[PDB]
Amino acid sequence: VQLVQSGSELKKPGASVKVSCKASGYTFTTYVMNWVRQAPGQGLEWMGWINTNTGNPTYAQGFTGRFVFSLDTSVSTASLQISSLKAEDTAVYYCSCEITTLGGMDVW
Amino acid sequence: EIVLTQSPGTLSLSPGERATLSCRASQSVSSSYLAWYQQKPGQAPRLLIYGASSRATGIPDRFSGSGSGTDFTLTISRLEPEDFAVYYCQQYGSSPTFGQGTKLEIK
Amino acid sequence: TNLCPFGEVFNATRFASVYAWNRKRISNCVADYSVLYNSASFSTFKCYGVSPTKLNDLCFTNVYADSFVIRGDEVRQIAPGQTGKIADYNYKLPDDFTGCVIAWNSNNLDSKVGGNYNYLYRLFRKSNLKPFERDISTEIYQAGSTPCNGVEGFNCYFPLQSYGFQPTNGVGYQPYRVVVLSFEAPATVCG
Amino acid sequence: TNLCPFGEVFNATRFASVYAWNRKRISNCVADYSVLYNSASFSTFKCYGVSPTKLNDLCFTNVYADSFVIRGDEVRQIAPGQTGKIADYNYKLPDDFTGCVIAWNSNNLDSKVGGNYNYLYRLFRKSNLKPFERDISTEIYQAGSTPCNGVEGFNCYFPLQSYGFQPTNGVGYQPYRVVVLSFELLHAPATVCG
Ligand SMILES: *[C@@H]1O[C@H](CO)[C@@H](O)[C@H](O)[C@H]1NC(C)=O
Ligand SMILES: *[C@@H]1O[C@H](CO)[C@@H](O)[C@H](O)[C@H]1NC(C)=O
Repeated sequence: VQLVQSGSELKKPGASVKVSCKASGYTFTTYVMNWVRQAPGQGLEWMGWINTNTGNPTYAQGFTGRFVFSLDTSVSTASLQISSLKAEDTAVYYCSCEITTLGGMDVW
Repeated sequence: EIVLTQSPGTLSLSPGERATLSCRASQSVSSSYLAWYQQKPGQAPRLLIYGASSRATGIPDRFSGSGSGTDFTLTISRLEPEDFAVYYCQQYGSSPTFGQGTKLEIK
Repeated sequence: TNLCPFGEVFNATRFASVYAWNRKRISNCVADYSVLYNSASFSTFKCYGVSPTKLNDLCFTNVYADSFVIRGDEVRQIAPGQTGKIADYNYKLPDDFTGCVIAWNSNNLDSKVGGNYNYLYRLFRKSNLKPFERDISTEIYQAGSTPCNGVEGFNCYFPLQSYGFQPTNGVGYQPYRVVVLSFEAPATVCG
Repeated sequence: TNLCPFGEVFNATRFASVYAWNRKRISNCVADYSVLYNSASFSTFKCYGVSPTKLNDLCFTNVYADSFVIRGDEVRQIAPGQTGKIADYNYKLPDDFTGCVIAWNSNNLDSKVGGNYNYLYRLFRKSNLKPFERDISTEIYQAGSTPCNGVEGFNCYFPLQSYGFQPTNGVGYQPYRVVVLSFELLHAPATVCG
């Protein structure tokens, strides 16, 4: 099992950005992919998750209206798109797996 | 238990023609445990299809499986001389059970 | 004198595969068992070593709530002294088991039309599991003398398969949500 | 619309030996199963293939109330797919059993101070019992190549032994009254409901 994300992104405010999250080793539509945000000097902050079978995304409060989880099952690739970038959205963004509610957040 | 009913008991066709062997299960059954085997006169059986539609390695394209639920069919697209043998089907719950066998001979 | 969070285990929206089974620890709370028992929505509710209607008047130092999803034909294996792929290679109860097992049909919640391959079971292992053992190992299983080194092929298979749960499956082949309550110093779980 | 005689089985003054178990045949009556399980008088009330609370809302063609006496240690064996001397040589439940097993301690009723040897089990038999087989044959068990001809001695023993129930026995060595309710099916018409 492996997760490899895309490269760093510099953008102006109001721009947009799309991060990718390739996987390898297992069956991509078997498990859930969720996203976590770590701003400078803050803790981890859970953003949400997308069902890899049905496509149904779930956004925790605060990441609604400008963030889009998406998938491309042709390349086992998760993506994170942010519209209308603000200065405060500056952070590290992690994609991560969920074996189960138990094995939740095992691979990063 | 699971009980398997092959039809017909004896299927007669000439070389070239297409063979449709039937296997019938006494109750609803998972397509993930159903295999087909070939037995030439005096030889140990050969695994042909496993799961429900997957060719075991070494088995040519002319063989092809199908089915779900309670009816499943082995299909030999174009018969060849070495395909005239008896064919059995397997299902499996707590333990394996087989079918009665279909003899395939020259018409 | 807080209540026990059973509703968080049973009524949980999603469960875990049987090979990576869940274990919730219950302590410092009160529990009404016959309310779960009078619920009459379960297909199996069988205890061992004690009675379901006498449960309310008892205490234990700790109670463990184990939950997973198996297949209708395999519920019979979640019992002491049982054999099979689930009993041997996924979840085993000790012969001196003194708890309860609970299950109900969950075809409505856990089966997708194309196929819900989210739930998995262990199929290939070299020896049975100890009582209450948990094996999450995904090492390639070696059936031949030649070793595998994380490469599938002949004599080298993935030790895990997926349940194929479709709504049109046979009842025995449908998914059943299972919960196990183990019973076990001063006591903190009473009624 | 008559009520079932479950009281006649459960509340019966004297029970049977386990090798010679009873089959009261229940037919043509209404059964309130929920009256039985909320009794909370049983140390074992473990069904299989059906839910105790959902039982009231059901019907069957024939209900078979099997009842016998064993020790508490052996109560575990009154289950599908068990081994042991009771499960193998006295009373065997099928691996497709679909009924209930009910048990309660009977040391007050079924134990005498000097020792009550009325109850018995089968200790020697050449092969396991078929499901729901009753074996009442008292034939001298042959252990050697030399036949017995109804004369005890070496390699020739009485097939039956006696439970030794004393009020001072260990709780597992104490008597437990068992009632086994076996449920059939439809196709044929039903006679027992709730
Ligand atoms: C699950 O939810 C239903 C509906 O609210 C409720 O009736 C039931 O008691 C709940 N189960 C548990 C174990 O709390
Ligand atoms: C046995 O007798 C007691 C005392 O009358 C009664 O409460 C109980 O219900 C009876 N049991 C059955 C199975 O009828």
